[PDB]
Amino acid sequence: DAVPAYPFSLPHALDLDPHYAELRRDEPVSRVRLPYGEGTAWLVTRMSDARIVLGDSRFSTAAATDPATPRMFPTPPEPDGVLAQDPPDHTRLRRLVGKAFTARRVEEMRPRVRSLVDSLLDDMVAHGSPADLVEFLAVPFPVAVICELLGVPLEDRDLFRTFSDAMLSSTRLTAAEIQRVQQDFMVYMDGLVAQRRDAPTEDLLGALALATDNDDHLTKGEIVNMGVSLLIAGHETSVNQITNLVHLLLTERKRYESLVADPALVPAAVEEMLRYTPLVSAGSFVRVATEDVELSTVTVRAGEPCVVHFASANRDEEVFDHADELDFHRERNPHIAFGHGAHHCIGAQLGRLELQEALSALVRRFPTLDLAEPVAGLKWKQGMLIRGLERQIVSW
Ligand code: HEM
Ligand SMILES: C[C@@H]1[C@@H](O)[C@@H](C)C[C@H](C)C(=O)[C@H](C)[C@@H](O)[C@@H](C)[C@@H](C)OC(=O)[C@H](C)[C@H]1O
Ligand SMILES: C[C@@H]1O[C@@H](O)[C@H](O)[C@H](O)[C@H]1O
Ligand code: NA
Repeated sequence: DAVPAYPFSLPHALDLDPHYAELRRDEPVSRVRLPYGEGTAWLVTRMSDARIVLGDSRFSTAAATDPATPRMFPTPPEPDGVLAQDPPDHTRLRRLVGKAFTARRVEEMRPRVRSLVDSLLDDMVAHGSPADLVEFLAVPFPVAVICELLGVPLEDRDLFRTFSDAMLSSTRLTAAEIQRVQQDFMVYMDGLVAQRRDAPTEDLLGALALATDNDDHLTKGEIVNMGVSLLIAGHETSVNQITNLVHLLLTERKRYESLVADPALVPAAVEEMLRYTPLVSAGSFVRVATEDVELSTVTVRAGEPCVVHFASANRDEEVFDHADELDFHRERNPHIAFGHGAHHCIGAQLGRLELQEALSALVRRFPTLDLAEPVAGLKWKQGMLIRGLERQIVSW
């Protein structure tokens, strides 16, 4: 056809396809064909344009549920998904659980979360060096935190992890395989929610069960799906981002030594690595203009779809200086690693807390930590909408 395939290439590690800098400079809004649905989408590569697609009510995610709309992933979007809701319906859906995820409430978790880290790092010191940081820290830490927050049984880890990996599929699985898991995950979350019917609990699944027996704006579908979205995101983002930040730290070891030297740098370093790291391997959930909307180089017509690349917006040279370098001493870091606008990540403060406390703990107690398996052999996850390591053997 006329228009280039997107994604532009099979990803390697955390590397960014070089065409994104080319486009930011010469063609910052460009037509692409996504791997699923029909027609073309505008790919948005710059920060200013990304804030408009993500930030403006003239862009609808609900409109992108149509099986014909371009998308990054095999199945048409679940219409009951938060991501697929427009305000004000979306605002009402987010209030269901927003209370738990305000920065004040998430800060209240820091002591429990720091305990959970320390304990898991004891178990890793017991085993002895070398060990797999995935098995010992990256998987168990976020999984325990989201299980205790939602009230999901921790022994269900293998079950919900298998479900979440399938649903984060890009090319790994087929539409039918994914569609099947969506059905099972919904029927599973439905069951946990129903156990609260004559046994309410002090946790988020508890709040979802109350909204089911008493609410009128929100369907049972929308409420349970919120449980699915929180359990997937709540472990998958963090499990992958711990390995991504540890990868970035140990492959240029001075990064790691610079936090060993000043542990109090860890928060700014987390923000900078959030900027730098393509957690979302390519593209985004799609937005469809409901009216003509002016971007930097082009006016998108009502009914035309747009996709953002978050990591490309976060490499924008008009916003960050030496944008292609990791710098923990940056004075200004207005990244959209957590998106922007109405769908801005609800868990952003939990993700921040988990990355701070994982890395602070490692940097303090394990000043000798190195990668103890070769770079060339690193097992990057393939065929998923997000990036991370299956294993990260380390020594201290
Ligand atoms: C480093 C950790 C994380 C990163 C980098 C991340 C990134 C993102 C981004 C970029 C979005 C916006 C997608 C868009 O509008 O197209 C998002 C949305 C979301 N994230 Fe996060 N996330 C992280 C952690 C978490 C955590 C811990 C949770 C839940 C506990 C979570 C739950 C969600 C949910 C439910 C949405 C959809 C929100 C909505 O549509 O209103 N995320 N995340
Ligand atoms: C399965 C996820 C869903 O759980 C969301 C809420 C979790 C995460 C944290 C997201 O919101 C995530 C950033 C997604 O928007 C993208 C990876 C997108 C391309 O993938 C998606 O849109 C996929 C298909 C979503 O449905
Ligand atoms: C189609 C898309 O992909 C599946 O992983 C997830 O079930 C997500 O919830 C859905 O909207
Ligand atoms: Na989409």
